[PDB]
Amino acid sequence: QINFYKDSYAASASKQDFSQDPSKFTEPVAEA
Amino acid sequence: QINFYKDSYAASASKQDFSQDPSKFTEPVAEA
Amino acid sequence: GEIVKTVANTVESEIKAELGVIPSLNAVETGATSNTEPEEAIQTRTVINMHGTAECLVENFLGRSALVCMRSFEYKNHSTSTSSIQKNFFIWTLNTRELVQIRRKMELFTYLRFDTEITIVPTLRLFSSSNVSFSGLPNLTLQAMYVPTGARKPSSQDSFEWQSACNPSVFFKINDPPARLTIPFMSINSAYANFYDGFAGFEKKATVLYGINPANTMGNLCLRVVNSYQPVQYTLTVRVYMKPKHIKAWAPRAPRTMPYTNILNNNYAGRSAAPNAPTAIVSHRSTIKTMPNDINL
Amino acid sequence: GEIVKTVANTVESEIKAELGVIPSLNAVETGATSNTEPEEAIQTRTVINMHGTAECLVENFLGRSALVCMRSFEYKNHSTSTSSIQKNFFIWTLNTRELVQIRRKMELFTYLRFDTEITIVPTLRLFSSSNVSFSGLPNLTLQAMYVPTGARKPSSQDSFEWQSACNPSVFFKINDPPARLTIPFMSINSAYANFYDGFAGFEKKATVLYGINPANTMGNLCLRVVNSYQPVQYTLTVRVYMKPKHIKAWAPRAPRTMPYTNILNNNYAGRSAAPNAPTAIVSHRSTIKTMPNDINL
Amino acid sequence: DRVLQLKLGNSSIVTQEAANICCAYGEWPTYLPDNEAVAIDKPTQPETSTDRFYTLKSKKWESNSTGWWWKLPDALNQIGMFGQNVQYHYLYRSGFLCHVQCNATKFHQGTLLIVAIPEHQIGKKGTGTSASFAEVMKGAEGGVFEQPYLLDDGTSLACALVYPHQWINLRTNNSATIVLPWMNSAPMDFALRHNNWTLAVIPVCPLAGGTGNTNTYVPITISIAPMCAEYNGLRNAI
Amino acid sequence: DRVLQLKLGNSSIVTQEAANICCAYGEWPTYLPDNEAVAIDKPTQPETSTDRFYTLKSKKWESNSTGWWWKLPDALNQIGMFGQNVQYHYLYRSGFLCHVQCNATKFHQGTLLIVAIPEHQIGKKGTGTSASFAEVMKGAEGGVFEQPYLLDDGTSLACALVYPHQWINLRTNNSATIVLPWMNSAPMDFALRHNNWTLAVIPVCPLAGGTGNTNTYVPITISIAPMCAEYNGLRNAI
Amino acid sequence: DRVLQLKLGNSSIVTQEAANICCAYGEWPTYLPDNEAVAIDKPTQPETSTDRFYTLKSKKWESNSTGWWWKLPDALNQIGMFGQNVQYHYLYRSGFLCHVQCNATKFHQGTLLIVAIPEHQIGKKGTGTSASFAEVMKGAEGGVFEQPYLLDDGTSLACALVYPHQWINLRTNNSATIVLPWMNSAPMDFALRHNNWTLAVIPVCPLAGGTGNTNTYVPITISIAPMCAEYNGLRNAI
Amino acid sequence: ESMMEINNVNDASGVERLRVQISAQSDMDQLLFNIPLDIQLEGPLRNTLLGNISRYYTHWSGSLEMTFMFCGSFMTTGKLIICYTPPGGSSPTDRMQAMLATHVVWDFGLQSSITIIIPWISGSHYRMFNTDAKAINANVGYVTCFMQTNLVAPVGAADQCYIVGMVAAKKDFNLRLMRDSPDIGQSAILPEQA
Repeated sequence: QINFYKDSYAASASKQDFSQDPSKFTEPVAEA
Repeated sequence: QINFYKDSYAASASKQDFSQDPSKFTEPVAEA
Repeated sequence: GEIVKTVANTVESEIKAELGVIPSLNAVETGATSNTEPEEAIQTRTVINMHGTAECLVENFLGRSALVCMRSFEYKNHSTSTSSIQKNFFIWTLNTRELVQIRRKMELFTYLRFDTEITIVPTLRLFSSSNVSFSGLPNLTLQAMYVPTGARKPSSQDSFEWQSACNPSVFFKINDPPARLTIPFMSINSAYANFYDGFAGFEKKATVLYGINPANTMGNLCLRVVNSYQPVQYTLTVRVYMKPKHIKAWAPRAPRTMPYTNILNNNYAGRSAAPNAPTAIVSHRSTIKTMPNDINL
Repeated sequence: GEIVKTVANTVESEIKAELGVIPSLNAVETGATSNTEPEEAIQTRTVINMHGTAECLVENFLGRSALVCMRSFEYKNHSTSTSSIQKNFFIWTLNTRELVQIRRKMELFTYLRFDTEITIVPTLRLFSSSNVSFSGLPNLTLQAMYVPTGARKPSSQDSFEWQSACNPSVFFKINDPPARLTIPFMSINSAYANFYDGFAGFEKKATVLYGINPANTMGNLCLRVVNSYQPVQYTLTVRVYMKPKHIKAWAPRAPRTMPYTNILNNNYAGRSAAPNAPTAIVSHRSTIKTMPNDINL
Repeated sequence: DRVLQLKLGNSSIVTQEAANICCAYGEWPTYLPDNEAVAIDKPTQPETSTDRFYTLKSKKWESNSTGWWWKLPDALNQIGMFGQNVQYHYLYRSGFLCHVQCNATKFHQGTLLIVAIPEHQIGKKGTGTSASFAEVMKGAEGGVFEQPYLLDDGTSLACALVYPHQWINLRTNNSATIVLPWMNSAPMDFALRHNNWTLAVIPVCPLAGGTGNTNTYVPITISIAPMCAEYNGLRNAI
Repeated sequence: DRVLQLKLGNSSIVTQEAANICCAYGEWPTYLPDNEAVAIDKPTQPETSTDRFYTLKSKKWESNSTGWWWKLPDALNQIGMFGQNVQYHYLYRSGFLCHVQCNATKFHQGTLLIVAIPEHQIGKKGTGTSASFAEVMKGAEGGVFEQPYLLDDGTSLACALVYPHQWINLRTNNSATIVLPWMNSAPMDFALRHNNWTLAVIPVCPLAGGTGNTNTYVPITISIAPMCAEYNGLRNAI
Repeated sequence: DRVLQLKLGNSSIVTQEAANICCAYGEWPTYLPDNEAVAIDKPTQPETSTDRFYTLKSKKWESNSTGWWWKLPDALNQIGMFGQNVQYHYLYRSGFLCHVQCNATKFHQGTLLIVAIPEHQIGKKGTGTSASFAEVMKGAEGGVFEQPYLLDDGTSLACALVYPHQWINLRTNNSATIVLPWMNSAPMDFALRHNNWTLAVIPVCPLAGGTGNTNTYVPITISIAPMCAEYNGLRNAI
Repeated sequence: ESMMEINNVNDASGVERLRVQISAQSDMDQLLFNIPLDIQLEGPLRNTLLGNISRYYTHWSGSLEMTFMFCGSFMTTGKLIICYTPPGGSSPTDRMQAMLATHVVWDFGLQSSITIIIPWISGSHYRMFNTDAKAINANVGYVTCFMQTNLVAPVGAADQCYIVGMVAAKKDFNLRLMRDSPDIGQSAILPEQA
């Protein structure tokens, strides 16, 4: 990202978050 | 802060002063 | 949570006739989604797939500038033989519900936290009066003032609420590039809620409406023409475009199918007939054995 | 003085019935504020609070651009059959008292030292003459000249005091982004005083006014349309916005409750009735046992 | 496996035909951490007088039933010491374990979708006026779906499987269990004015039987257990 | 010392004219130990919704007042979440902190004996029939001594100082504090049918004043805090 | 503690009912440092002929009194060698110790707010004309609040507690002491035309008594001591 | 600390509004006064440093303290119970309910003042300076004062007594979103002469 201002929320997009955990929704079962 | 001019007073805001001493006003008593 | 930049590769598989191993069978009642692999349902080849996933990230899916408001007012002299009030301003209560594309994208998630970027695009025109030469479009100075809830509002163009000593206000001209600023994440809670199953008040009466979220008392945008009235008319239209940044989304949703009828609730009247009727969301086909687009040779 | 970025955390506390230890009791007569802790008045839980304090810092509370002046003059030919003087200029004596929001914020402190940032926002219009086509808004060049006290003033648009060989002057156009510059801290003293309990002169007469601070003889801003008069009229309105920088504030104040009636003193007439009447600042309720907003179920 | 036992406080539910335990979004109700807390006053954590199975009234499954919903905590706000900690406290936080029961013979056929919807705002058909307090807050009695096909909303039942869900297919299952964590943007909430989970029981495939097994009386029973419940703002009962 | 502050849960009582804190028999209420427990079911220990000061109605101190008694837990069996844990639970155990309040001018004279009597069985005068349920169980209202000189019993007020006691002598004191442990032969008890502490407020020396200070309205206020309260046998409310 | 003695030069004030010493903004008057000085001519520092308690005239506290203010240095500009160093010198700098005295019986009730306001610019009601020289400069006589509720200004008495303040509540206190440092934007000032501290004595709760103690003559006395006083610009008396 | 206009009633003028008036009761358990905790709306807490300064902001969080100073006679004794009731229902009128909430019993004596902490009890991290008093985001609850025993004064002392209430923020107090104060207004540029 890039920022020209003090405030962190003024910064550009944060598009580097490639994590995935579909198991939250596809296998939400206690016992495998 | 940031400045593009010689003069120090032309600079941007100084917003990094997080000191507090409310005792000046809340406990202005000689004896604790 | 594994990192997924590129979609899954496909592994080579051979014939299989093993007992006790039934991958294509499964139990939907568990609430779990089928874990069957292409590799164990068919014979597959080795495929090294390099297709990216960046463009389904919620930051990109939601992080696009979208129209949320479009207000117009007449820029003229509103003073009459009785009242002196000038009214070349509009007040907009902020919300993401007046326009359906942005609304539905972000009702795909129950909770969202995002710092939002607002771009204001003003456009003028000359009103077609009984007799008026089109003498051009003036470069007026506009003032967009954020009025947080509880602050006093301007009820006139000349009001002195427009000092904006505390209220953030942005002055921009017609000819200049559109105004822009970033509003932070402001909910008194940890996220905005697109849906609120409750009432925003402690009282039971009918005046306390269902679905109104107290934390979504999001304040107002007051916009004014700083220039005083010209001898002639102009219709100023302001389009406000809003761009979520640093989005963080929770609890995906069943997508909206019915049209929105208002911004105060999620009520629906529906289509007269399919598609998107209350009794029929998908359009019809003659029979379950019918191909509407069967390939005929 | 400790550093406080985040507000205090809350510590866990248990039951307590100790003799000689009375934290909820205290002595207001000492002039001290109660030091009672939430932890020793009630049973508390451990709360790690990460709420910031940056936005109550005086640099941010005061360091916002605020309207301090708004002057308008008619841009035309002021020459008559008798006088040739052109008068498409205004002179403003600088002060923070013509507009109440900025005034009251900074009367919250007895003394302030701040380098100040001035932004000048000009706006034109075409005067509604008996018969005038709205032939657009010219891009006039304006000249804002700071005239320090004791320097000779311009009494005309064509005066030669406008050289600004020594006086700082800024030339800007209507269509260009608003003029801006930083004025330093200029008091002959170590801080500006918003209140002065005294007289600015050595003489006793009535002409020496109470509350006028000699160190606040702050000079003047003279603004002119450099362009000479057009065949037709225009009403030029100049809004001056002022932004304290590097603020340093002393001796907080009892906030103003009465309206301001003028800039030369802090006299007051008050409301006819509450709220903010001389005999009643807060609005009324029927009895001290009455809840105006009692919750009824 | 299929045989399951749930022991919470006094209560103990056994089922010999279970699918599994659905943990909504993979979570398991926890008490509020110190670094997430807001209210400074000390919370009360009863841990056995609230965290137990409360079995609500049973619903009759007709061949034409649209579906039922129960809103939480609303459904339990008058039941047991849970309700009396809600009434005497301004603030509330808990998770829920919802167990739905429906038995039928091996000659019966049917399918229930048991959905736990977060912040299920009920949209209403043919009117611009928002749902009234009465039509939303029904308590232990619960509510009935006018439009299960749209989830009493402009959404769809087909896409309802995003939400924590289980089925009761009478071939395979007679009970469904969903564990619901605290699902809110705030660490607490006023339980009398806001519901955070809507437990919906919707027949996708009607209850039916063959010759002689038609029109069998098949009830549907809901048992809900508060989980890691804590209350704050102790005051008089409301 | 004389200045005292009692902080229990929400509550906080300050007094600047206190004698001391009387700990009955030198004890300090504790939770039931594992080796003393009988009921196997897990107890609920609210710890803030019950363990707090409940201020009861005030009594007017006349120049002819015989005295007042409040029975515990009876006095609190309908007040707050304490009462609603008693109602929903068969079994009860707690200690009590009793704080009695009585102010008067330095020109007033009087003396109250504040006695906490264990198992104060009320004997009645001129009849062989035992005290009825109504005449014994008065709750927050409390009762009045017919015979303070005999403690509404065949005993004597003179020898009442065996029991945990404090005085309110208006010269010296305006408040009395007694800490009452669990006082029973059983680790628990059914709170609705048995009272283990009787808090008695008895004027030994009448309230009086001089010219102009006669017939002053001097109330007597009781604040009682359950201490280390725990309940067992969770069932429906009774 | 409550017993206090203030010994300055010749003077010595004792009080056996004091609250504490209020040091305005935590400061203690000091002489002007070399690095803060402006006037190059050598200052005179008498140190005992000025730095001493000057007791001003007493004010009668009525049941309807609005309040009084004394402006400094104005109040002392004619009293003692302090006034004669002010008259003979252009420039002035000092701090002040203000001690306010008010006694009443234990049967009397009342409350005085003793406020030291910096740069108390007197705003006047119902007129656009600024306060005249006479209405502001009253000297040892002091002034009376037309509007204590607004501090003879558009401000409020409620928020007057920002300023260095003490109370005289006759229950607790009969004297209040405030130490005032040099409070200005300049290292000196012309004492005859500018006042930097306004000492205001305002009754918030009226003086009252019971039968026979009504209409008691209760004066209010102000004693002010210059502190670390220094003068500059020696010339003829003005 | 800064005084609250608890006696914000029509019949009270000026400094009479800063003091609540307390008398010996012929009854018992009687309510004496209440305080609407509505900073945003016209209530006792408005004309305070907390109120004035916070009203330049839109959101807030943190505990408050109310300090009440008894301004009677050294011979006037009494006990008060000051209760803070979290929101959700009516403001208490009976001491038998108010005591169920956060409260402190206040005995008069050599220490003239009592502090009750209004604890931060909110579901949200912040509350609102909203125009709607009864919104879940805005309301703080109620502060009530009842007689615990009575006010007792001897003949030579006045039967009528004053209590002065002051409010302040504690160190967990936060103010977030800045706004123009509704307290001060303007219809024209302030002239050089009124």
